[PDB]
Amino acid sequence: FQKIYSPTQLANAMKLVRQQNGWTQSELAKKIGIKQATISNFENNPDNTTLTTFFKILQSLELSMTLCDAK
Amino acid sequence: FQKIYSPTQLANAMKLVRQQNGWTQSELAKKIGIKQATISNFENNPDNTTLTTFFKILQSLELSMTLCD
Amino acid sequence: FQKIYSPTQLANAMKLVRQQNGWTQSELAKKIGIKQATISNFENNPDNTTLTTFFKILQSLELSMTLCD
Amino acid sequence: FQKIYSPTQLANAMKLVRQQNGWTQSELAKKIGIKQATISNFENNPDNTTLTTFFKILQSLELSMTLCDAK
DNA sequence: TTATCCCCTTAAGGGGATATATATATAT
DNA sequence: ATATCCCCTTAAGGGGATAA
DNA sequence: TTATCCCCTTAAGGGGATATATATATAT
DNA sequence: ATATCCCCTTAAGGGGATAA
Repeated sequence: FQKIYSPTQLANAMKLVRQQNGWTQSELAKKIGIKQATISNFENNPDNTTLTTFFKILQSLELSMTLCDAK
Repeated sequence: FQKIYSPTQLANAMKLVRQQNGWTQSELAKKIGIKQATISNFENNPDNTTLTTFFKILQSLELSMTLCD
Repeated sequence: FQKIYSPTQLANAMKLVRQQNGWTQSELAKKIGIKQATISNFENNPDNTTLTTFFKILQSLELSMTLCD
Repeated sequence: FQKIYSPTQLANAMKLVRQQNGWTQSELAKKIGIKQATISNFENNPDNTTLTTFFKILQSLELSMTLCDAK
């Protein structure tokens, strides 16, 4: 996949994956035990999103992250 | 690098690098435009840190972040 | 005190006191009229030390020396 | 016995003990493996006598020494 | 017996100094 | 605040052994 | 569904500083 | 060169829930 360098770049990448699998945000939120709300919050306005939050999103998406070189 | 699954994890990994390249929290603070306490704050208690700061660090630390399966 | 049977013995005992009363080789050197190297010389290699010095120390160290059976 | 505070005070104490037991200096010297000579040296002029020497004298005299308080 | 005296070599203790260790101040 | 080192002068103690 | 909006409490990140720790100079 | 603390201003995310 692609490397990411900004708050938004990221949330944008998640949404893609979300929709591409057809998972209702409300349903994603339920699994990790949060509000379909905060998932929106994250999806529209990521800059002020916390990390635990972010990471929870990640797990629900059956995804994971990794560091690497700033090309 | 390895597979990161949480804040304190991403924090341990990021800290590990900070020292390895010899860098400290101050020299990287001025560089990317933020407070020194912030970074330290991130390293020991990363949970509530915002995403904007997580990245100001990635660029000061000058490493990327891609995702995997 | 205990029963002393040799130079390195009398040296170990005498040194032990020097530190215990907090004293050092210099402060006791000036006091009894001799060189600092001398005392140190006595403490690690006491065998060839002269009797005059052994006593300048006893009086600076301010302890006596009697004999027993 | 008496406490001792000087090179001579000492050698003097030894001589007493030597004679009081009737031990020829030559014989004392032989036991500790030295010269009846150095025993004289020690006996007449102690200030410049070494310690090992002194201690050897002591053993031949079946004596021993101890530290104590400068009253 | 034991007080001295010869020859030889090993060093002590003083004068004059000094790198290291032992225990403590001070810089980011 | 110890342990060490240089240069020097002075004596120790072992070889081996004689006046007193 | 999903982008927003209310009420409440927990804190982050900045300004402005500072005792302690971590690694290093300096006094007898 | 870390971790911490004060005061403040600003937003997050959970309660619980409605326009679009």
